[PDB]
Amino acid sequence: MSEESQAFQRQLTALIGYDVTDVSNVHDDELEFTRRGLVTPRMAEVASRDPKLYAMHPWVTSKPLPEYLWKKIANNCIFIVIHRSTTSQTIKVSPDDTPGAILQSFFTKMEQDFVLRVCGRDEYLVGETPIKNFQWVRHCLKNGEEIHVVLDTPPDPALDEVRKEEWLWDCDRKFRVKIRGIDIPVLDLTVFVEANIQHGQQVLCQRRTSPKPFTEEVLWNVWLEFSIKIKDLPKGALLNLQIYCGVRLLYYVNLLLIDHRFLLRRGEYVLHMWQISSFNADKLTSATNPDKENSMSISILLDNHPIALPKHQPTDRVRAEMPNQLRKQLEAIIATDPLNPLTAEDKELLWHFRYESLKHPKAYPKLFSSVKWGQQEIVAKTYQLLARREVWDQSALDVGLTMQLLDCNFSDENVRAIAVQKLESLEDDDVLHYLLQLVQAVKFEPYHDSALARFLLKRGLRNKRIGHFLFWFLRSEIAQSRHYQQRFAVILEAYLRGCGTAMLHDFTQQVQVIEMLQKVTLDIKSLSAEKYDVSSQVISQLKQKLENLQNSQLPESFRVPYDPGLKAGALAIEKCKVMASKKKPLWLEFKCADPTALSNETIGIIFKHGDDLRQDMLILQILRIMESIWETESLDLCLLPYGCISTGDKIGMIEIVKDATTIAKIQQSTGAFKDEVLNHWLKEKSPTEEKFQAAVERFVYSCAGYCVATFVLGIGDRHNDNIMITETGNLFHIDFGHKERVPFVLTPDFLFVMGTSGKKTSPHFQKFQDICVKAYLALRHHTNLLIILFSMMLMTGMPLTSKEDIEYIRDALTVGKNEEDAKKYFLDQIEVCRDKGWTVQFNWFLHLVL
Ligand SMILES: O=C(Nc1ccncc1)Nc1ccc(-c2nc(N3CCOCC3)c3cnn(C4CCN(C(=O)c5cccnc5)CC4)c3n2)cc1
Repeated sequence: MSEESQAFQRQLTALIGYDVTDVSNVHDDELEFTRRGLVTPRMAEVASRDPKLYAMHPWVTSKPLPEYLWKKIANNCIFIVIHRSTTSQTIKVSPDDTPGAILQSFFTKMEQDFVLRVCGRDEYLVGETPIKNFQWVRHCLKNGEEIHVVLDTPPDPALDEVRKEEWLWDCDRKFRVKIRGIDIPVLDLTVFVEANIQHGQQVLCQRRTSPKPFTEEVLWNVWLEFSIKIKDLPKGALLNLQIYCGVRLLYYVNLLLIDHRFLLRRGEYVLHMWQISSFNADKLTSATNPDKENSMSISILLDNHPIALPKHQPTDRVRAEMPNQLRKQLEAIIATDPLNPLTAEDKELLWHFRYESLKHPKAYPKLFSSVKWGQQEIVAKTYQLLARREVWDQSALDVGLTMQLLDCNFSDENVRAIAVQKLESLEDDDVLHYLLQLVQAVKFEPYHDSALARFLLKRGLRNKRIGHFLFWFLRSEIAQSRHYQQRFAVILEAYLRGCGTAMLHDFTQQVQVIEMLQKVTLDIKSLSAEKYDVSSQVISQLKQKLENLQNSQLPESFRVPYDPGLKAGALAIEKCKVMASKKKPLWLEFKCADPTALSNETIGIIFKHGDDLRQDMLILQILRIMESIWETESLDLCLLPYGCISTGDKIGMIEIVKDATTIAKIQQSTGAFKDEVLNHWLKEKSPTEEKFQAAVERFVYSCAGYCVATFVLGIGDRHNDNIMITETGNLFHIDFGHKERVPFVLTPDFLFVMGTSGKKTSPHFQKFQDICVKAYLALRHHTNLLIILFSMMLMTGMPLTSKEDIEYIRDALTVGKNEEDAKKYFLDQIEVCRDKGWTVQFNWFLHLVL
């Protein structure tokens, strides 16, 4: 009974990597209160989700086929191949044809319960969408391939079954907190404590303490009194205790003043605080350190029969005209970039004229940053403002903006909630583009249960794909983030309890696999020095240990975390080789458990341990965004954002791109380089000089995409050790752990392929200057969306600290200039790489000296 639940919770705890029943690290029931809250939205979505479509999770889009995918048209005819057993029959189809409409034309060209499954994958060509609007199809086209499909039985919705779940204002006293003392084990200095009252990163009030000698224990007993009445404390307000050294910041911890029940905080607390190895998302956490045996502590008293916060209640339609030169200043402000700080006057002006600012949704981020949140009366005037959301509600979703209201500068439930309301109108296609961000954006939420959380949860349970990646993006944080694992765990359990028995069995297999393969790598790296190269007594112990796990542990087949349609199966021991890198990665390879697989190409995975893979993920998920932004302007820069998921602490997986070789291995075929080796290698891997020319094309595109991209994200200056290229001309970076500086890697060996030397030009290189600016300006259009993604990436991924760090992308997009001053700028930079050729490429080699 409650024994088939303690084996289930035993199941769920394993899948998660955190025991959501553990209270060994909390001073209230917010995490639990939240486990309980989320039951409804789960159950609503499980309740409402359609069984057939959920099982087939058709991956479609409601976008317009780009100009370029039309030029592969073939006179309004797309050919689709079907296979029942050994059979197969091409079939002309219209792009606007549906799936149903196509079994109709097929049954009569050659008992209604057959769905077109894709050959080799668990991807389904079903439902009421033009087949031109399926992503699997738009893919085969982009890549010039052959839409293979096998007619067979619709998968059973009974497998997606789910187990039924068993389960005032007006106190004028200035607010005080008594700092009793600090206590730490192994600590000769001087040290005080700083008590900030925070709200979305701004300090409402701050009162420090008397410095004192740095011993293992330090008392004070002070009553600390702040300037701020207890009526003006805003819901979400943080009491933030920090501890400085003499000067430098060394410890922090945080406590919500208003709890989840709206009650204020009364009482005695002993808070375990986080140590520091400037803005960072771990500085905002309400979580306390769980390593109570080593971490600094702190004790404090909240005197405060209990005082509680009232949920505002809706209640001035008078209108006056606005001078010209004021509305000039308003509209000027509202136009500026997110990263533009507001002067106190810009603020008084924005707030003063708040009803005219409400008309431009683009002024919402700047305006809700103009609120004295330390002022009970202001704050309400604000609630009454968000009640007049006629224009917001009607506004076309703008994601740059929505995001902005979910970053660290906004900590007010009502604001954030309107951003989320806008997220609702996103088709699942777009949710996947931004899911990682909108999972990271949960770090800036003040309370565990939030509307953002309930949105990730709805959307994830409604579509299986999103589901899958929601699992791994969450499991990735829970495992390497002590500041947020407890919050994310409550959420992931929430999702798991509604995804179906079908996917539990699947995540159970992916995790076990990853669980073993973690093991092998560790064992294997502990035999080779960060110095040592690759031993053959090692190559014997690898194929020893895989031969082993293959001959027992690894299940017949598991789904591929970075690409879940694909089922991998049996190991290709022969191909599996530890790689040369100092951090000793595992080049792996599997056959595809799917009998209907067209090719024999294997599934190629690179288990790495030694570094945090979450920084690769963020960078990639942005490039995938840049592409979709090059699709809305009919542009395709052939990027290769390889799959790369993080699975646990400092270890994850990467996708191996078939038949691709670095630049460096191309050159070393005493650090010199030669130009012709580019082409020589291309022509050698182009059977015909026809395919050779297709290849030189990718190279112009790909090379150009990756130079714009890399320039923007400030990661252009790489070493050819870290650039690669497929046999078919496609160029792309790897390893994102990122004297004379180069804006990006455009070394003379590329130019050569473009057919140029020293200071010349050619039919390709003029093209390449052509495409680049098309691609650059295209981004400049979406400046705001990119700044806010960049900013949020630093704060939730690159321990980022500096506000000047972001003032970068500002300049790199060169804001507030016309499409000319820019196109120059860029093409100026294209040139700087010419005036430098290899000098820097050479230095990444000579570096091994300094
Ligand atoms: O680290 C990180 N993240 C990180 C996060 C946080 N903080 C630090 C680092 N992420 C990462 C690192 C490396 C790779 C990668 N992905 C490959 N793919 C095979 C083809 O589909 C694409 C992937 C290959 C193929 N080869 N490699 C290298 C092996 C080691 N290398 C050499 O031994 C070497 C040296 C000199 C000249 N040639 C080779 C250099 C070449 C690859 N590395 C991928 C991801």
